[PDB]
Amino acid sequence: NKLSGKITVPTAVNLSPISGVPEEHIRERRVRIHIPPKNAMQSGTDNVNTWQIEFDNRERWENPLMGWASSGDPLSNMNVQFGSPEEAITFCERNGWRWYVDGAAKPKKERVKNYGINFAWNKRTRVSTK
Amino acid sequence: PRPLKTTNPAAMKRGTGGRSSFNGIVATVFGATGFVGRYVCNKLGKSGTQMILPYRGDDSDVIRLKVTGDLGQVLFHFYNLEDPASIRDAVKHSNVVINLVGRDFETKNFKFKDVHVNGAERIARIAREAGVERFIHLSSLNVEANPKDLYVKGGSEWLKSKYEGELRVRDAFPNATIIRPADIYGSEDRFLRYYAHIWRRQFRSMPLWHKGEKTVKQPVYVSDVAQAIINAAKDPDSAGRIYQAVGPKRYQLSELVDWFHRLMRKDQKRWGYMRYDMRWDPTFLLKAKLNSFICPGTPIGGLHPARIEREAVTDKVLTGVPTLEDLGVTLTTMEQQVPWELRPYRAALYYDAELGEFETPSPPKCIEARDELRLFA
Amino acid sequence: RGDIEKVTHTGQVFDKEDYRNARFVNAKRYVNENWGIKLIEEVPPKECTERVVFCDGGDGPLGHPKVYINLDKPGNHICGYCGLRFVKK
Amino acid sequence: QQTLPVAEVAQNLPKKGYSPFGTKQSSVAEWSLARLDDLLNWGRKGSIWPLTFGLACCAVEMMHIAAPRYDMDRYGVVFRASPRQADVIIVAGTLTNKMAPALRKVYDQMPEPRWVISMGSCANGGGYYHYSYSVVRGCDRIIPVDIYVPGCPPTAEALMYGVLQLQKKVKRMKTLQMWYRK
Amino acid sequence: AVQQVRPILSVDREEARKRALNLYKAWYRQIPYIVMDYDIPMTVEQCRDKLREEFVKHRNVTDIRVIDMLVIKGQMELKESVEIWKQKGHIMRYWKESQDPKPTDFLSKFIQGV
Amino acid sequence: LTNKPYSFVARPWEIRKVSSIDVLDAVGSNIVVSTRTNEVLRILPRENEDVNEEWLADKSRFACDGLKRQRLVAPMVRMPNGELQAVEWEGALIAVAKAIKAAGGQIAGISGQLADLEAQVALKDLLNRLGSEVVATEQGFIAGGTDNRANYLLNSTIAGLEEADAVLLVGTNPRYEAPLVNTRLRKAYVHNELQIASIGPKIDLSYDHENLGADAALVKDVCSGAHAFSKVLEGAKKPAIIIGADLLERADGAAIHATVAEYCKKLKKPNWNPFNVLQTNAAQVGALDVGYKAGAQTAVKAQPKVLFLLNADAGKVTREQLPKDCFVVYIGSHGDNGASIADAVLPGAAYTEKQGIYVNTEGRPQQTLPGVSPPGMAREDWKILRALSEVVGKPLPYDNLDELRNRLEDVAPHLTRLGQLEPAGDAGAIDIKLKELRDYFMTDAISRASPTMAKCISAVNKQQRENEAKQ
Ligand SMILES: NC(=O)C1=CN([C@@H]2O[C@H](COP(=O)(O)OP(=O)(O)OC[C@H]3O[C@@H](n4cnc5c(N)ncnc54)[C@H](OP(=O)(O)O)[C@@H]3O)[C@@H](O)[C@H]2O)C=CC1
Ligand code: SF4
Ligand SMILES: [Zn+2]
Repeated sequence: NKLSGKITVPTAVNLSPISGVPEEHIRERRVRIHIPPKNAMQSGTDNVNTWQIEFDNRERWENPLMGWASSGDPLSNMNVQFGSPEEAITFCERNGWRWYVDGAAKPKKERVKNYGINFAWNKRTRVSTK
Repeated sequence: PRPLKTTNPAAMKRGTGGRSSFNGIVATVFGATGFVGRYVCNKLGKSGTQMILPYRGDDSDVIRLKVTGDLGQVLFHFYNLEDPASIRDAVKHSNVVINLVGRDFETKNFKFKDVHVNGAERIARIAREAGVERFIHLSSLNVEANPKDLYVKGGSEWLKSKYEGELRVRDAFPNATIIRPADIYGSEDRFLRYYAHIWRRQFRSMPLWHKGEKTVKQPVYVSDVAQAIINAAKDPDSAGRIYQAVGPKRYQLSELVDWFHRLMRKDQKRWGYMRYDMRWDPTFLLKAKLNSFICPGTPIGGLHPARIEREAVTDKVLTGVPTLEDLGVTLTTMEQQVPWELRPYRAALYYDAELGEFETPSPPKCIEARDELRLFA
Repeated sequence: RGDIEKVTHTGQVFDKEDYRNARFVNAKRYVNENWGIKLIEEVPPKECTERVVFCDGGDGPLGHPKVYINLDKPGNHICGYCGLRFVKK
Repeated sequence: QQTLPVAEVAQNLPKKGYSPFGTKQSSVAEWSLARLDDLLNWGRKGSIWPLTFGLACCAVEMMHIAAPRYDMDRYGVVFRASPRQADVIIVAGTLTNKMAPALRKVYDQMPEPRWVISMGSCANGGGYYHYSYSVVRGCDRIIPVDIYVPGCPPTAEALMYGVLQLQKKVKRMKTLQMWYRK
Repeated sequence: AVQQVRPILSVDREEARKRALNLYKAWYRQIPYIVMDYDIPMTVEQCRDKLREEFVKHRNVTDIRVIDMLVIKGQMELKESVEIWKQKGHIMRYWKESQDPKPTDFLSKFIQGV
Repeated sequence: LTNKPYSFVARPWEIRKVSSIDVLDAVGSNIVVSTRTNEVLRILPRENEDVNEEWLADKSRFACDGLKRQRLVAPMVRMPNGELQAVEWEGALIAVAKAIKAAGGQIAGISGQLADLEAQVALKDLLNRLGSEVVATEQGFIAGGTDNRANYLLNSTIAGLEEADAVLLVGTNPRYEAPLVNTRLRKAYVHNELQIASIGPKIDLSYDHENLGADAALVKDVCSGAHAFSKVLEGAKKPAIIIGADLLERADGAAIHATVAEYCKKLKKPNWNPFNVLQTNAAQVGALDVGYKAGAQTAVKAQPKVLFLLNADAGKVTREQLPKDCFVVYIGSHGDNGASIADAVLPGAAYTEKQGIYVNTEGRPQQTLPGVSPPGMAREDWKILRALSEVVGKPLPYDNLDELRNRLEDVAPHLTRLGQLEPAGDAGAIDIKLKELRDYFMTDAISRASPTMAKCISAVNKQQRENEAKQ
């Protein structure tokens, strides 16, 4: 009548109180699950294969003394990675945050990208130069 | 529509509140190394405010205030009250000035006039020429245009000087805020240190005017006074308004001292507290006179006669004159603050008697309006 | 005092009514006396024959990485690193 | 920025006096109070007693100064263990949150005139651990620092140079001379 | 949406309350000692009042396991206050008296910045 | 090759990336705002090939400097002197609430073109409390046709434009009205033999296009199907007819639209709605989905005692053209000329600084994200209105962004399905601006604010002068 004291409990267990995050952040801040944007002037794409979560910008002023970028907001740099959005949503719930996914993109539609079209007799696609 | 003073976003309020958020307030706090300066400055630093902290003592006396603000939030400016040039320099860039200057006794370099009124007006004139938006002053609550002593003849000069300071400051500054407390109780305070210190006590018999049973006092806690100062400094719509700063519940000095001695464990069996009439005993005055005449610095325990007249004087509030509630300041009562406050001075745990199980000191009891009218008959 | 009046070569003077002036009531506002813009201006533009010259600015491994600068254009050509100036004519 | 005078300027100038106040006092009281301050400062300057707080890594230099290469008791400096008898506190190493109340308590249990030297970057501004969840960013946020000795750690020469700088500060302090004005 | 998983301490919600209320006993019984031992302003009634609110801090905890941990934290903090490992600063921490309650209504927020 | 403005300023490792959307053009291209320490250093395209295509026009790319000059950093109120001195938020809103209450319930609100949908909805709800429904938009539109969603959009699925086979641009120059759309057409012109006619004045589309004239009678004959290119349209399989919103607001153009919709009935091929409308402002479609009127003159004709202007810096309204007593309130970011004619001027945080919803031309709603702390006392637009309402004493219900985003959900569930595009099905001389680059660079307040664009205008003018004088 037991399996080392196993118990039946719901899978979705909110852990906000045990976590230790102040309720102020929990109640005033969202999360923006997404895929990190691809850098425009790069061509390797092995840093946008992961699903990433972060927290909305709060504020930044400048230190009166030295003109730095002062920021009294702790979860500003916070950044975590996941393998798939559903994993992240599962995590985000378990830590009792508010979030809203941001659909990355549909599968790339094949482009023919032929070489011969550069040189055609009738089609407009004849290259002007090489 | 309230106008603005500066349009430089660097010089403009920003941040989330705290030790870094600049509040758009630049203040000089004259007499920052005092009983109330510490409480003001710590509050101002908490806001994230720029301070100039003029000082005449050795900077080591003030170096502790550096802890009250983040980097560059606090500058120490050596000056002297007798050097108008220095004061001009200290206020040029300032946005606000607070005048916490003033002793309780008299000096050899300053008579109550020159330090308490003549200096104040000079500060205000210099401040006004510097074009400083907000000016604040403190004046005891008991202020009377025509002070009359109650027990010792030459002991009302403080009150006269206080009236003179108010009127001339208001003369040389159009709309300053003259807050008015009386007998501020706190840590390292004239009030409680006075009623605790030894010279104040006779053998075991505190002498009180009319046994301290013909006096009404309404002390207020220091931080609540400070918190009022900042809140009225942030607001400019308070400008040109006196404020009678008083606590929640008036009290009778006999109620207080008995409660004090209960808190201090001064009344169990042997320490044997008694209350005299100060008039009956002619020794207390001599203590004050000698103690004044001998001590070069502040007289021991603040025993100088002016303190004695102060305790004698009653606390006359008036309606219409605004108050702390108008300033939106909650007032911690004595019942919350004083026990911890005096905890250091508890003593007298004799071997001969019992301790510990003695009840918590039963609080004192306020005095109502009709009950006051009974007191004064 | 002139210390809090001078224009930093980066181009800053605290406005005449700006509270950040206050920090110098008791300390100097250091401003450097050598402005690189003036100095490099004084240095005359070296000239050569070859279409392409090379500068390291300093000397050996004590200067900036070796850089080749073409001079076929009519005008001057400023070394990217050191700001030395070349002219072929 | 200023710069030292040149050889001929030094030749014109006289002795720089000893008491930093100078010897321009007007009246008898002024001149007398000048000397008494000088004696007081001389006492507090010559004999100074660190508390040896020395939490970490910086502490090793705090020991090398006691070592016989840059001898510090040579200058009149001694490590009294008990804070009641220690006149100066060389806070050295990081100040973690567990330590913050301890440092505060030790500081104010020490009687004044008390001067603090913040040795090392870890104490000066939190040093290399500045963005840590457990460290007091600097030690200025717990206690009033008097002298900052930059370094990680400061070379022993740097530390005791700062000590001498504290001695100079102890030398020029004006307490009696300017009480007279107070 | 159920999972067949290990326990920690309490197997049923009632055992959880049994453990949770045991803690409430230790804390209620301790308060007077801390008022004596720790020289801080707080008085017994206020300490008791806070203890009530601080359990109310999380009333709508539901999972047996979560409530078990909350008790585990409490038993720890109890011992750290029972013995005097903590410091007057640490114990007062529950009041957060350094910062004034920040503005909450929209204008006070609006007029005081984000 | 590198940005002249963003030259030497910062390194990629230091900088921070914030996803966002371009707002200066109705394409609504996706942007990666490259912030470092409260400074928007530059702008980059974010690959969203459904819309953005990964390219990016020069205006969106370079005008970012405009967000650092001519900025409003302090509320201002016009004194008897009239100078609009700086004041604080307390007095400002209190003064505004004073005027609104005592003006006499004759109020209007004209939304600019950089106002996010939240600002529109906050503006409308407040004025419905006050009892004024006069809520116009600067860029006018069809009278009595603003109801079916497909009357003011690109129903042709901007991605699908590249699939277009015969495109008819009636006086609608994409090359300076929607460059990203333009290059999509060129991709068609290069890969699918796109038949591109024109029924407008002279323009150059970077590729051959058949110019059938300019007179607006041509569109009617074509819609009847009496011209050779009309036969081409008939024979095609993906015809597209693109009409520029300017023309739809020119005059008596509702008839032009009606005939155009009439012909599109026959042109419709399954899963493909030909009718196309290149919107220009990024807020117009936002206005339509909330239910504004169109035409700033409409609001003036209402004769309101007070006016509201969500960063409406077009010259279409002038106080001379307004009622003389009309009190004027401006709630925009950049202190442009339109802002110059207000008696109360509330600062606002620009688009990069505020989180808002913009419906692009085709119709998908997209969310900006805030990357930079706003300057001075600047706040969010939807926050300014909310504070003013509660100062007057008619509080709105939405104290948080989500409360407001649910109020939009009430108004349009389609409008909050972010990143998607609900279908709308059935749809219902000629002289135009922006026919040269010189016209293009100076369009909006941010554009004029930017220094680089001003340099660009001068440089092009000088090269033209070289052509005259170097000759
Ligand atoms: N219980 C009270 O004290 C009451 C307070 N007030 C008023 O509030 C103010 C603060 O009270 P409190 O702090 O307790 O009084 P303090 O005796 O503690 O005065 C504090 C400050 O006043 C400075 N001071 C005195 N004389 C001079 C002077 N010639 N030049 C420069 N500074 C001088 C002192 O400077 P330094 O220490 O460096 O010499 C000190 O820093 C006082 O002005 C008082 O009039 C009113 C009602 C009662
Ligand atoms: S400052 Fe340097 S030497 Fe000192 S404790 Fe830190 S790491 Fe060690
Ligand atoms: Zn070189």
